[PDB]
Amino acid sequence: QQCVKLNDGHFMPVLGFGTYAPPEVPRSKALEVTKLAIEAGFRHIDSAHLYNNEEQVGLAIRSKIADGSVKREDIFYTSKLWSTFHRPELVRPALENSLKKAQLDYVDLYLIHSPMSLKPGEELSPTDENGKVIFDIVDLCTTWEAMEKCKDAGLAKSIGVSNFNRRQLEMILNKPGLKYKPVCNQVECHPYFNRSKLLDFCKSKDIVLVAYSALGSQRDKRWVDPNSPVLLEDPVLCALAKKHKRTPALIALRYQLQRGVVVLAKSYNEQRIRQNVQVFEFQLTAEDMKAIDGLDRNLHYFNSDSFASHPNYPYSDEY
Ligand SMILES: NC(=O)C1=CN([C@@H]2O[C@H](COP(=O)(O)OP(=O)(O)OC[C@H]3O[C@@H](n4cnc5c(N)ncnc54)[C@H](OP(=O)(O)O)[C@@H]3O)[C@@H](O)[C@H]2O)C=CC1
Ligand SMILES: C[C@@H]1O[C@@H](OC[C@H]2O[C@@H](Oc3c(-c4ccc(O)c(O)c4)oc4cc(O)cc(O)c4c3=O)[C@H](O)[C@@H](O)[C@@H]2O)[C@H](O)[C@H](O)[C@H]1O
Repeated sequence: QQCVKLNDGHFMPVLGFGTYAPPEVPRSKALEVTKLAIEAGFRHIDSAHLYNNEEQVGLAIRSKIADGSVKREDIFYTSKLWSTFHRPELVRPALENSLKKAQLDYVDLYLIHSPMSLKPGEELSPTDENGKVIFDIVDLCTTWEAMEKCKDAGLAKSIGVSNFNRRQLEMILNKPGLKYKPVCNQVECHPYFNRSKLLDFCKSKDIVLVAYSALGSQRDKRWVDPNSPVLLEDPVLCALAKKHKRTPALIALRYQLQRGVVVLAKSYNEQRIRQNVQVFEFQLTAEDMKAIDGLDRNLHYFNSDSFASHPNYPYSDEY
Protein backbone atom coordinates (compact mmCIF):
# COMPACT_ATOMS: atom_id res chain seq x y z
CA GLN A 1 0.00 0.00 0.00
CA GLN A 2 0.93 3.69 0.29
CA CYS A 3 4.08 4.44 2.30
CA VAL A 4 5.81 7.51 3.67
CA LYS A 5 9.61 7.83 3.58
CA LEU A 6 11.08 8.50 7.02
CA ASN A 7 13.97 10.89 7.71
CA ASP A 8 15.61 7.51 8.12
CA GLY A 9 15.40 6.49 4.50
CA HIS A 10 13.14 3.68 5.68
CA PHE A 11 9.48 3.44 4.65
CA MET A 12 6.37 3.22 6.84
CA PRO A 13 2.94 2.19 5.54
CA VAL A 14 0.56 5.14 6.06
CA LEU A 15 -2.11 2.79 7.42
CA GLY A 16 -1.40 0.76 10.55
CA PHE A 17 -3.21 -1.89 12.58
CA GLY A 18 -3.71 -1.07 16.26
CA THR A 19 -3.35 -4.18 18.42
CA TYR A 20 -4.38 -3.08 21.90
CA ALA A 21 -7.31 -4.89 23.51
CA PRO A 22 -8.27 -4.61 27.19
CA PRO A 23 -7.20 -7.34 29.68
CA GLU A 24 -10.68 -8.91 29.55
CA VAL A 25 -10.11 -9.89 25.92
CA PRO A 26 -8.50 -13.36 25.65
CA ARG A 27 -4.95 -13.16 24.28
CA SER A 28 -5.82 -15.72 21.59
CA LYS A 29 -7.88 -12.95 19.99
CA ALA A 30 -4.79 -10.81 19.27
CA LEU A 31 -3.33 -13.75 17.36
CA GLU A 32 -6.52 -14.30 15.34
CA VAL A 33 -7.21 -10.67 14.40
CA THR A 34 -3.62 -9.85 13.44
CA LYS A 35 -3.78 -12.66 10.88
CA LEU A 36 -7.10 -11.22 9.66
CA ALA A 37 -5.50 -7.76 9.41
CA ILE A 38 -2.58 -9.06 7.32
CA GLU A 39 -5.01 -11.01 5.11
CA ALA A 40 -7.06 -7.81 4.65
CA GLY A 41 -3.95 -5.94 3.51
CA PHE A 42 -2.52 -4.33 6.65
CA ARG A 43 1.29 -4.32 6.55
CA HIS A 44 1.95 -1.90 9.41
CA ILE A 45 1.33 -3.42 12.86
CA ASP A 46 1.48 -1.39 16.10
CA SER A 47 2.27 -3.15 19.38
CA ALA A 48 4.14 -2.54 22.64
CA HIS A 49 5.45 -4.24 25.76
CA LEU A 50 2.58 -2.76 27.77
CA TYR A 51 -0.08 -4.47 25.60
CA ASN A 52 0.74 -7.98 26.83
CA ASN A 53 0.30 -9.30 23.27
CA GLU A 54 3.66 -9.14 21.45
CA GLU A 55 3.94 -12.94 21.58
CA GLN A 56 0.55 -13.36 19.86
CA VAL A 57 1.17 -10.59 17.33
CA GLY A 58 4.56 -12.14 16.53
CA LEU A 59 2.97 -15.59 16.20
CA ALA A 60 0.45 -14.17 13.73
CA ILE A 61 3.27 -12.63 11.69
CA ARG A 62 5.25 -15.87 11.69
CA SER A 63 2.10 -17.68 10.62
CA LYS A 64 1.40 -15.43 7.62
CA ILE A 65 5.06 -15.69 6.63
CA ALA A 66 5.01 -19.48 6.88
CA ASP A 67 1.91 -19.82 4.69
CA GLY A 68 3.61 -17.58 2.14
CA SER A 69 1.15 -14.70 2.52
CA VAL A 70 3.97 -12.22 3.17
CA LYS A 71 7.72 -11.97 3.81
CA ARG A 72 9.17 -10.37 6.95
CA GLU A 73 10.44 -7.40 4.92
CA ASP A 74 6.85 -6.75 3.81
CA ILE A 75 5.72 -6.23 7.42
CA PHE A 76 6.34 -3.04 9.42
CA TYR A 77 6.27 -4.01 13.09
CA THR A 78 6.58 -1.48 15.90
CA SER A 79 7.08 -1.96 19.62
CA LYS A 80 7.48 0.57 22.43
CA LEU A 81 9.80 0.96 25.39
CA TRP A 82 7.70 1.21 28.56
CA SER A 83 8.32 4.08 31.02
CA THR A 84 9.77 1.82 33.70
CA PHE A 85 12.74 1.16 31.38
CA HIS A 86 13.86 4.73 30.64
CA ARG A 87 17.21 4.37 32.40
CA PRO A 88 19.80 3.87 29.59
CA GLU A 89 21.02 0.46 30.78
CA LEU A 90 17.50 -0.99 30.66
CA VAL A 91 16.77 0.01 27.06
CA ARG A 92 18.47 -2.69 24.98
CA PRO A 93 17.42 -5.44 27.43
CA ALA A 94 13.83 -4.19 27.13
CA LEU A 95 14.01 -4.34 23.33
CA GLU A 96 15.63 -7.80 23.40
CA ASN A 97 12.83 -9.10 25.60
CA SER A 98 10.19 -7.83 23.16
CA LEU A 99 12.10 -9.41 20.28
CA LYS A 100 12.27 -12.71 22.16
CA LYS A 101 8.56 -12.52 22.96
CA ALA A 102 7.59 -11.76 19.36
CA GLN A 103 10.14 -14.27 18.03
CA LEU A 104 11.57 -11.59 15.74
CA ASP A 105 15.14 -10.60 14.89
CA TYR A 106 14.28 -6.90 14.77
CA VAL A 107 11.41 -4.42 15.02
CA ASP A 108 10.88 -1.95 12.21
CA LEU A 109 10.26 0.80 14.76
CA TYR A 110 10.98 1.18 18.46
CA LEU A 111 9.46 4.07 20.36
CA ILE A 112 9.80 5.62 23.78
CA HIS A 113 6.16 4.95 24.78
CA SER A 114 5.81 8.06 26.95
CA PRO A 115 8.10 10.81 28.31
CA MET A 116 6.79 10.23 31.85
CA SER A 117 9.41 8.05 33.53
CA LEU A 118 8.27 5.62 36.20
CA LYS A 119 10.21 3.78 38.92
CA PRO A 120 12.46 1.11 37.29
CA GLY A 121 11.27 -2.48 37.56
CA GLU A 122 9.38 -5.45 36.11
CA GLU A 123 6.11 -4.02 37.42
CA LEU A 124 4.66 -1.78 34.72
CA SER A 125 2.71 0.39 37.17
CA PRO A 126 4.73 0.94 40.38
CA THR A 127 2.79 2.48 43.28
CA ASP A 128 3.80 3.51 46.80
CA GLU A 129 2.35 2.78 50.24
CA ASN A 130 -0.49 5.23 49.64
CA GLY A 131 -1.48 3.83 46.27
CA LYS A 132 0.22 6.49 44.18
CA VAL A 133 2.21 5.63 41.06
CA ILE A 134 5.94 6.13 41.54
CA PHE A 135 7.65 8.57 39.16
CA ASP A 136 11.34 8.46 38.28
CA ILE A 137 13.62 11.24 37.07
CA VAL A 138 15.55 10.40 33.91
CA ASP A 139 17.24 12.55 31.27
CA LEU A 140 15.36 11.44 28.16
CA CYS A 141 18.37 12.43 26.10
CA THR A 142 20.30 9.57 27.67
CA THR A 143 17.32 7.30 27.00
CA TRP A 144 17.50 8.46 23.38
CA GLU A 145 21.24 7.77 23.21
CA ALA A 146 20.39 4.20 24.27
CA MET A 147 17.70 4.03 21.56
CA GLU A 148 20.24 5.14 18.96
CA LYS A 149 22.50 2.28 20.12
CA CYS A 150 19.66 -0.17 19.43
CA LYS A 151 19.30 1.09 15.85
CA ASP A 152 23.06 0.85 15.32
CA ALA A 153 22.93 -2.69 16.69
CA GLY A 154 20.29 -3.51 14.07
CA LEU A 155 17.65 -4.41 16.68
CA ALA A 156 15.40 -1.54 15.49
CA LYS A 157 15.39 -0.33 11.89
CA SER A 158 13.93 2.98 13.01
CA ILE A 159 13.45 4.80 16.32
CA GLY A 160 10.91 7.43 17.34
CA VAL A 161 8.87 8.77 20.22
CA SER A 162 5.28 8.75 21.45
CA ASN A 163 3.23 11.25 23.47
CA PHE A 164 5.92 13.97 23.20
CA ASN A 165 5.03 17.67 23.00
CA ARG A 166 7.01 20.27 21.01
CA ARG A 167 9.32 21.10 23.91
CA GLN A 168 10.13 17.44 24.56
CA LEU A 169 10.82 16.80 20.86
CA GLU A 170 13.10 19.84 20.77
CA MET A 171 15.03 18.42 23.72
CA ILE A 172 16.05 15.50 21.49
CA LEU A 173 16.48 17.52 18.28
CA ASN A 174 18.79 19.94 20.10
CA LYS A 175 20.79 17.27 21.94
CA PRO A 176 24.53 17.77 21.34
CA GLY A 177 26.01 14.91 19.33
CA LEU A 178 22.61 13.68 18.17
CA LYS A 179 22.96 10.80 15.70
CA TYR A 180 19.36 9.99 14.72
CA LYS A 181 16.30 12.24 14.84
CA PRO A 182 13.09 10.55 15.92
CA VAL A 183 11.39 9.38 12.71
CA CYS A 184 7.96 9.94 14.22
CA ASN A 185 5.87 11.05 17.17
CA GLN A 186 2.82 8.87 17.79
CA VAL A 187 0.13 10.87 19.59
CA GLU A 188 -3.63 10.91 20.16
CA CYS A 189 -5.01 12.52 17.05
CA HIS A 190 -8.56 12.75 15.68
CA PRO A 191 -11.06 15.45 14.59
CA TYR A 192 -11.76 16.42 18.24
CA PHE A 193 -8.03 16.87 18.89
CA ASN A 194 -6.38 17.32 15.48
CA ARG A 195 -2.94 18.50 16.68
CA SER A 196 -2.51 20.97 13.80
CA LYS A 197 0.16 23.00 15.64
CA LEU A 198 2.23 19.95 16.58
CA LEU A 199 1.69 18.51 13.10
CA ASP A 200 3.06 21.66 11.49
CA PHE A 201 6.10 21.58 13.79
CA CYS A 202 6.77 17.90 13.10
CA LYS A 203 6.51 18.56 9.36
CA SER A 204 9.12 21.32 9.66
CA LYS A 205 11.58 18.86 11.21
CA ASP A 206 10.68 15.99 8.87
CA ILE A 207 9.11 13.97 11.70
CA VAL A 208 6.00 11.91 10.97
CA LEU A 209 2.96 12.32 13.19
CA VAL A 210 1.27 8.95 13.74
CA ALA A 211 -2.30 9.16 15.01
CA TYR A 212 -3.70 6.88 17.70
CA SER A 213 -7.32 6.83 18.91
CA ALA A 214 -7.93 8.18 15.41
CA LEU A 215 -11.37 6.55 15.52
CA GLY A 216 -12.28 8.04 18.90
CA SER A 217 -10.75 5.46 21.26
CA GLN A 218 -12.20 2.26 22.74
CA ARG A 219 -13.99 4.41 25.35
CA ASP A 220 -13.40 2.21 28.38
CA LYS A 221 -15.31 3.52 31.38
CA ARG A 222 -12.11 3.08 33.40
CA TRP A 223 -10.22 5.84 31.56
CA VAL A 224 -12.72 7.57 29.28
CA ASP A 225 -15.49 9.87 30.52
CA PRO A 226 -18.81 8.41 29.30
CA ASN A 227 -19.97 12.01 28.92
CA SER A 228 -17.17 12.74 26.47
CA PRO A 229 -18.59 13.16 22.94
CA VAL A 230 -18.69 9.96 20.86
CA LEU A 231 -16.47 10.74 17.86
CA LEU A 232 -18.06 8.31 15.38
CA GLU A 233 -21.45 9.85 16.15
CA ASP A 234 -20.36 13.35 15.15
CA PRO A 235 -23.03 14.98 12.92
CA VAL A 236 -20.42 16.35 10.52
CA LEU A 237 -18.56 13.04 10.23
CA CYS A 238 -21.83 11.18 9.76
CA ALA A 239 -22.99 13.68 7.13
CA LEU A 240 -19.76 13.22 5.19
CA ALA A 241 -20.11 9.44 5.54
CA LYS A 242 -23.58 9.41 3.98
CA LYS A 243 -22.40 11.85 1.31
CA HIS A 244 -19.36 9.77 0.31
CA LYS A 245 -21.19 6.49 0.90
CA ARG A 246 -18.58 5.42 3.45
CA THR A 247 -18.57 5.30 7.26
CA PRO A 248 -17.62 7.87 9.93
CA ALA A 249 -14.52 5.79 10.79
CA LEU A 250 -13.39 5.82 7.15
CA ILE A 251 -13.98 9.59 7.09
CA ALA A 252 -11.89 10.16 10.24
CA LEU A 253 -9.13 7.93 8.81
CA ARG A 254 -9.11 9.58 5.35
CA TYR A 255 -8.91 12.98 7.05
CA GLN A 256 -5.54 12.06 8.56
CA LEU A 257 -4.20 10.53 5.36
CA GLN A 258 -4.95 13.72 3.43
CA ARG A 259 -3.24 16.00 5.95
CA GLY A 260 -0.06 13.91 5.88
CA VAL A 261 -0.69 11.95 9.08
CA VAL A 262 -0.04 8.20 9.35
CA VAL A 263 -3.12 6.60 10.85
CA LEU A 264 -3.52 3.67 13.22
CA ALA A 265 -6.81 1.78 13.41
CA LYS A 266 -7.72 -0.83 15.99
CA SER A 267 -10.47 -3.38 15.39
CA TYR A 268 -10.98 -6.93 16.62
CA ASN A 269 -13.93 -7.40 14.24
CA GLU A 270 -13.22 -9.08 10.89
CA GLN A 271 -15.75 -7.05 8.90
CA ARG A 272 -14.46 -3.74 10.26
CA ILE A 273 -10.82 -4.77 9.78
CA ARG A 274 -11.63 -5.33 6.11
CA GLN A 275 -13.61 -2.10 5.85
CA ASN A 276 -10.77 -0.02 7.26
CA VAL A 277 -8.38 -0.84 4.40
CA GLN A 278 -10.94 0.79 2.07
CA VAL A 279 -9.68 4.20 3.23
CA PHE A 280 -7.58 4.27 0.03
CA GLU A 281 -10.66 3.90 -2.21
CA PHE A 282 -12.00 7.45 -1.89
CA GLN A 283 -10.96 11.05 -1.35
CA LEU A 284 -12.30 14.00 0.64
CA THR A 285 -12.67 17.41 -0.99
CA ALA A 286 -10.74 20.45 0.21
CA GLU A 287 -14.04 21.74 1.60
CA ASP A 288 -14.69 18.45 3.38
CA MET A 289 -11.29 18.78 5.04
CA LYS A 290 -11.93 22.35 6.24
CA ALA A 291 -15.24 21.18 7.69
CA ILE A 292 -13.51 18.46 9.70
CA ASP A 293 -10.77 20.93 10.73
CA GLY A 294 -13.40 22.95 12.58
CA LEU A 295 -14.40 20.04 14.81
CA ASP A 296 -11.42 20.44 17.16
CA ARG A 297 -12.23 20.81 20.86
CA ASN A 298 -8.86 19.88 22.39
CA LEU A 299 -10.40 16.69 23.72
CA HIS A 300 -8.07 13.94 24.98
CA TYR A 301 -10.04 10.73 25.44
CA PHE A 302 -7.71 9.05 27.94
CA ASN A 303 -7.98 10.43 31.47
CA SER A 304 -4.34 11.16 32.27
CA ASP A 305 -5.27 13.34 35.26
CA SER A 306 -3.32 11.06 37.61
CA PHE A 307 -0.09 12.06 35.82
CA ALA A 308 -0.82 15.79 35.78
CA SER A 309 1.82 16.19 38.51
CA HIS A 310 4.55 14.43 36.53
CA PRO A 311 7.37 16.81 35.48
CA ASN A 312 7.09 15.31 32.00
CA TYR A 313 3.30 15.55 31.72
CA PRO A 314 3.04 16.53 28.03
CA TYR A 315 -0.33 18.30 28.14
CA SER A 316 0.79 21.39 30.06
CA ASP A 317 2.10 23.08 26.90
CA GLU A 318 -0.24 24.62 24.31
CA TYR A 319 1.30 21.89 22.14
N1 LIG B 1 1.47 5.26 22.17
C1 LIG B 1 0.36 5.48 22.81
O1 LIG B 1 0.30 6.15 23.81
C2 LIG B 1 -0.95 4.85 22.35
C3 LIG B 1 -0.91 4.01 21.24
N2 LIG B 1 -2.10 3.41 20.81
C4 LIG B 1 -2.07 2.46 19.63
O2 LIG B 1 -2.89 3.04 18.58
C5 LIG B 1 -4.13 2.34 18.46
C6 LIG B 1 -5.10 3.46 18.69
O3 LIG B 1 -6.38 2.93 18.64
P1 LIG B 1 -7.29 2.82 19.91
O4 LIG B 1 -7.41 4.04 20.75
O5 LIG B 1 -7.01 1.56 20.59
O6 LIG B 1 -8.61 2.70 19.13
P2 LIG B 1 -9.20 3.37 17.84
O7 LIG B 1 -9.54 4.72 18.10
O8 LIG B 1 -8.44 2.87 16.64
O9 LIG B 1 -10.49 2.51 17.96
C7 LIG B 1 -11.52 2.56 17.04
C8 LIG B 1 -12.56 1.75 17.83
O10 LIG B 1 -13.65 1.77 16.89
C9 LIG B 1 -14.02 0.51 16.42
N3 LIG B 1 -13.83 0.45 14.99
C10 LIG B 1 -12.77 0.07 14.20
N4 LIG B 1 -13.00 0.16 12.91
C11 LIG B 1 -14.31 0.62 12.86
C12 LIG B 1 -15.11 0.90 11.75
N5 LIG B 1 -14.78 0.79 10.46
N6 LIG B 1 -16.41 1.36 12.01
C13 LIG B 1 -16.87 1.53 13.33
N7 LIG B 1 -16.09 1.25 14.44
C14 LIG B 1 -14.82 0.80 14.15
C15 LIG B 1 -13.11 -0.53 17.14
O11 LIG B 1 -13.92 -1.49 17.79
P3 LIG B 1 -13.99 -3.02 17.25
O12 LIG B 1 -12.72 -3.69 17.79
O13 LIG B 1 -15.24 -3.50 17.90
O14 LIG B 1 -14.00 -2.95 15.75
C16 LIG B 1 -12.18 0.25 18.02
O15 LIG B 1 -12.35 -0.05 19.41
C17 LIG B 1 -4.07 1.21 19.58
O16 LIG B 1 -4.70 -0.05 19.24
C18 LIG B 1 -2.58 1.08 19.83
O17 LIG B 1 -1.95 0.19 18.93
C19 LIG B 1 -3.37 3.64 21.50
C20 LIG B 1 -3.39 4.50 22.62
C21 LIG B 1 -2.20 5.11 23.08
C1 LIG C 1 -0.68 9.81 29.76
C2 LIG C 1 -1.35 8.51 29.14
O1 LIG C 1 -0.30 7.48 28.89
C3 LIG C 1 -0.81 6.21 28.33
O2 LIG C 1 -1.72 5.59 29.26
C4 LIG C 1 -1.05 5.19 30.52
C5 LIG C 1 -1.93 4.16 31.22
O3 LIG C 1 -2.17 3.02 30.31
C6 LIG C 1 -3.02 1.99 30.89
O4 LIG C 1 -3.17 0.91 29.90
C7 LIG C 1 -4.35 0.87 29.16
C8 LIG C 1 -4.37 1.27 27.83
C9 LIG C 1 -3.26 1.75 26.89
C10 LIG C 1 -2.07 2.55 27.40
C11 LIG C 1 -1.12 2.84 26.37
C12 LIG C 1 -1.27 2.45 25.07
O5 LIG C 1 -0.32 2.74 24.14
C13 LIG C 1 -2.39 1.73 24.67
O6 LIG C 1 -2.50 1.37 23.39
C14 LIG C 1 -3.37 1.38 25.58
O7 LIG C 1 -5.56 1.22 27.07
C15 LIG C 1 -6.80 0.78 27.57
C16 LIG C 1 -7.88 0.82 26.55
C17 LIG C 1 -9.10 0.33 27.13
O8 LIG C 1 -10.15 0.33 26.25
C18 LIG C 1 -9.31 -0.16 28.51
C19 LIG C 1 -8.21 -0.15 29.37
O9 LIG C 1 -8.28 -0.59 30.69
C20 LIG C 1 -6.85 0.34 28.94
C21 LIG C 1 -5.63 0.37 29.80
O10 LIG C 1 -5.65 -0.01 31.01
C22 LIG C 1 -2.38 1.37 32.16
O11 LIG C 1 -3.28 0.33 32.66
C23 LIG C 1 -2.18 2.59 33.21
O12 LIG C 1 -1.62 2.06 34.39
C24 LIG C 1 -1.30 3.58 32.58
O13 LIG C 1 -1.07 4.68 33.45
C25 LIG C 1 -1.57 6.53 26.99
O14 LIG C 1 -0.60 7.09 26.11
C26 LIG C 1 -2.69 7.60 27.17
O15 LIG C 1 -3.35 7.85 25.92
C27 LIG C 1 -2.07 8.93 27.76
O16 LIG C 1 -3.08 9.91 27.92
